[PDB]
Amino acid sequence: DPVTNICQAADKQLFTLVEWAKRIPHFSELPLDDQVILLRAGWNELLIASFSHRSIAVKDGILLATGLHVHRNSAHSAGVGAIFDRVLTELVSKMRDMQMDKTELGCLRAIVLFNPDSKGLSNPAEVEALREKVYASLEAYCKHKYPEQPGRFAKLLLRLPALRSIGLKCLEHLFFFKLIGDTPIDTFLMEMLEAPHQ
Amino acid sequence: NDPVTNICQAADKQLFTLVEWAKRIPHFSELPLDDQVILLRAGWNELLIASFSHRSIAVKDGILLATGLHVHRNSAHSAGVGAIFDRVLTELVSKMRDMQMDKTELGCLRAIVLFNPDSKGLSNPAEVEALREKVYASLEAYCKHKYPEQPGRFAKLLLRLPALRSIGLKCLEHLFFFKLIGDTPIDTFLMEMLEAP
Amino acid sequence: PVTNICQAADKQLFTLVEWAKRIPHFSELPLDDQVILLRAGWNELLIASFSHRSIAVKDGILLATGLHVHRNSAHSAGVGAIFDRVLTELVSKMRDMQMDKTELGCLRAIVLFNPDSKGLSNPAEVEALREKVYASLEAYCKHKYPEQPGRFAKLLLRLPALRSIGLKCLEHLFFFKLIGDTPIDTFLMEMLEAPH
Amino acid sequence: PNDPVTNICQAADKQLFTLVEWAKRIPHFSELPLDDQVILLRAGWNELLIASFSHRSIAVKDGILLATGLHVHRNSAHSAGVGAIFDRVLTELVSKMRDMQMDKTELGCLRAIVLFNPDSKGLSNPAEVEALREKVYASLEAYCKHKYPEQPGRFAKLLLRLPALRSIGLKCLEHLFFFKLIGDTPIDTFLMEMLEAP
Ligand SMILES: Cc1cc2c(cc1-n1nnc3cc(C(=O)O)ccc31)C(C)(C)CCC2(C)C
Ligand SMILES: Cc1cc2c(cc1-n1nnc3cc(C(=O)O)ccc31)C(C)(C)CCC2(C)C
Ligand SMILES: Cc1cc2c(cc1-n1nnc3cc(C(=O)O)ccc31)C(C)(C)CCC2(C)C
Ligand SMILES: Cc1cc2c(cc1-n1nnc3cc(C(=O)O)ccc31)C(C)(C)CCC2(C)C
Ligand SMILES: Cc1cc2c(cc1-n1nnc3cc(C(=O)O)ccc31)C(C)(C)CCC2(C)C
Ligand SMILES: Cc1cc2c(cc1-n1nnc3cc(C(=O)O)ccc31)C(C)(C)CCC2(C)C
Ligand SMILES: [Br-]
Ligand SMILES: [Br-]
Ligand SMILES: [Br-]
Ligand SMILES: [Br-]
Ligand SMILES: [Br-]
Ligand SMILES: [Br-]
Ligand SMILES: [Br-]
Ligand SMILES: [Br-]
Ligand SMILES: [Br-]
Ligand SMILES: [Br-]
Ligand SMILES: [Br-]
Repeated sequence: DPVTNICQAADKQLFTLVEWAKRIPHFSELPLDDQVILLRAGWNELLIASFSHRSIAVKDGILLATGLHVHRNSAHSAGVGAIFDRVLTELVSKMRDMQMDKTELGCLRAIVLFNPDSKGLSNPAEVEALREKVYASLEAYCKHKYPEQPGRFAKLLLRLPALRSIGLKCLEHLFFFKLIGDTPIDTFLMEMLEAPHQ
Repeated sequence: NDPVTNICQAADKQLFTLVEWAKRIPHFSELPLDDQVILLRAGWNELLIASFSHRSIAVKDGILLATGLHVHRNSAHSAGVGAIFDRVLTELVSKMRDMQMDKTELGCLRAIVLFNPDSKGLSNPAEVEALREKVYASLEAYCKHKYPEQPGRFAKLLLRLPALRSIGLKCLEHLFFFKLIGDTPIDTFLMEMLEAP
Repeated sequence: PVTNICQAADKQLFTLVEWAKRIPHFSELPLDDQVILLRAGWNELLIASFSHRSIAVKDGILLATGLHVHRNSAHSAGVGAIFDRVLTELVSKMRDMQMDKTELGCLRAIVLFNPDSKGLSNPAEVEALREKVYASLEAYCKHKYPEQPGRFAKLLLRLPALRSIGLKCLEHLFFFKLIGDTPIDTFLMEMLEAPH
Repeated sequence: PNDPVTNICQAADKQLFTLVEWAKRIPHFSELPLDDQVILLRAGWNELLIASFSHRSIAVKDGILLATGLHVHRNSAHSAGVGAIFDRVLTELVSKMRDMQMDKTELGCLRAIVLFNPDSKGLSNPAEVEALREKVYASLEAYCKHKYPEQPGRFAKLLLRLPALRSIGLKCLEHLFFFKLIGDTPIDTFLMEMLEAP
């Protein structure tokens, strides 16, 4: 059953995301409730950023961690072609064109994680300071590794608004729900209907 | 501990419980199997909402799940879904309680919802529509017989369906179930892992 | 034609209020409650109105201004999904059962008398007026269409469709987009070519 | 007068025109193809206006200062059913602007960056728009380093308000922010006078 295969894969991603967050310096020093808030507030953009960057090698598609390629045809057939194109044009291709490396990706995800605008944070200023610490490092990295590109640091930060809106649209249009195709849903129900009864 | 899979398994039960209920509805299984699937997908959200709303008549300021779990208004607002929780209580639960909607009337309303001829992709909508017509014909007869002093009770039942429609949409829109049934197992899982090395 | 559109909306708002006032017992309600009901319902009320007006029309919607809007424009404007929901769930259903204007008026009166509206000082009063209305609608259906005992319910069971379609219309900016890109682009181009 | 909808349309007409005149005074903007100028304005007018009254509202407390001089307090917003976004505007934009003392030169640059959005759909030459954006934030960085050298991270802090502006912009359109704030009273007044009439 593809459904349980999907569900445990999500459990796996949640696991890997938390472990990644704990490896981020000073994150675990935050109040436990604040750590949960940041994860819940960011795990959508964080995952989108991840598979977008992973999909630089792929053409007209998205590369999942499970190795599964999702082409734009499936997306448009699933009724989410607009956002899929938004992901490809505003994130994937932009990452490809500027050759965003994994260090830069990690910093951007760290910045996203340290979102001081998240509601219910007991100490936003503490979170803000950690974000400041991160992009200070990112600028240093960009300056030394790409000195012929003085504007690279800003270009990285200016992908974040796109990630913000795309993240919202993805939830709005049930992006992940619909990228299973609802064949797994139909199959799931058909199995239920054909089961023994009374 | 595996929160997402636990959550999917819990949804698995409710869907199945709903499937068994649907097959016990007369003439439903006589429909094309594809159309049966279509109706369930189109209706499962409102069908479940109608169920726990009526089940929550005994409860105050809260919702009673089939799993026996009592959910309070505090938790809902704290989970960020307090607006819908209130509309569920005001537009469905309290209205059901006030008019003393019985189990037979609830079953018919859910049968009407199930037999939705507006569902997309139905091979024979007229067939589904005919089954709906047969259902609310019965419901009217029941209401006039058991509550003759209330001539307008039949319509009052039908006029809860628009509320159920909108509330159903908002519930999906604001991830109602995910935030209600799924918050605690996930938060527990995260907190355990965060306190670990 | 932006000002044409704005003035047309002003006209519709006017006609809707006047229609509401001619509805019995409506004006006897508290004034703040009358406002609440209008705001809560004016979307579904208008949708019901042009849907029924569009029965004569094929694959399209007939506006009060006489403007015909085809299915092509809607899908090109990116709102073809709802447009089809309007046509299939409302317009064609109204056509098939030959819903007359008396039945339409009652349904809109029921919508207007929505006791679920937020902030109502006396919901029970509003609910009572709704009860008065559909009691009358049943009597009308029984006498004019006695060979159709289920017609009354069939009318009421269009209201959930109207409810969802009303919501979808708002979130997808249905009215905004049915003017198209052109009136807005024209509007801005005029601004840009103006002196500086 | 009467006709509340037309009054409301006229007011929006005025604001957009003010925005068009501002855009034309931005260097190299008018040199773009006219169709591209329209696209950028449609794509950006919402965030551009939000950025404007947010910064204008630095002087006021628990409220928003409109160009017409009208003060809108938080409770009217909550009473109008748009209190959630109003708080997001005050917290994520207004107070942040006030705290860091964002000047009008920095505000103008940020709006110029927003205006020069290369992610806008249908642009005939996105690279041309992107180049103009690059020119702008290059200038903004120079300005920040010159005027606020004791604040090395000020440039990034400015850019990192743009994701907030992006999401707040979307929510504002989604919840009919302007309509419920600007249009509630003139419409309610009109209805009220009609209802008390014969
Ligand atoms: C797609 C997806 C979304 C989420 C989650 C997980 C996923 N999943 N599920 N399977 C995935 C697989 C990939 C992948 O292969 O790249 C990315 C995300 C995935 C968690 C469980 C972290 C909750 C947060 C949301 C709902 C955003
Ligand atoms: C709500 C939801 C459920 C699931 C999934 C995803 C979601 N989604 N989808 N968007 C979401 C957004 C959030 C959120 O940001 O809070 C939480 C869950 C979300 C995946 C894709 C992980 C499959 C597993 C199930 C079906 C449980
Ligand atoms: C029924 C149900 C559906 C879903 C979800 C959960 C449910 N579940 N799961 N357990 C439930 C228990 C009840 C109940 O006790 O009433 C209702 C719905 C329930 C999640 C949270 C997984 C999101 C995915 C969908 C929306 C399919
Ligand atoms: C489309 C439309 C919507 C609304 C309004 C008005 C309209 N308009 N505007 N022109 C219309 C024309 C028709 C029509 O021809 O049927 C219906 C509605 C119309 C008012 C002014 C009542 C405010 C309430 C909302 C925004 C729902
Ligand atoms: C927000 C809005 C504005 C306008 C119009 C419609 C709206 N919309 N669109 N959806 C709305 C929904 C509501 C509402 O339900 O409150 C109010 C106004 C709405 C029409 C179509 C009447 C043209 C006139 C202007 C452009 C002022
Ligand atoms: C700018 C603006 C836009 C709109 C509307 C209103 C405005 N207006 N109108 N006057 C405004 C005044 C300000 C302001 O003081 O900053 C901002 C936006 C304003 C309505 C209410 C007509 C909804 C339709 C759209 C969204 C086009
Ligand atoms: Br999109
Ligand atoms: Br950029
Ligand atoms: Br966007
Ligand atoms: Br709600
Ligand atoms: Br009612
Ligand atoms: Br739709
Ligand atoms: Br029906
Ligand atoms: Br301006
Ligand atoms: Br919000
Ligand atoms: Br400015
Ligand atoms: Br920040």
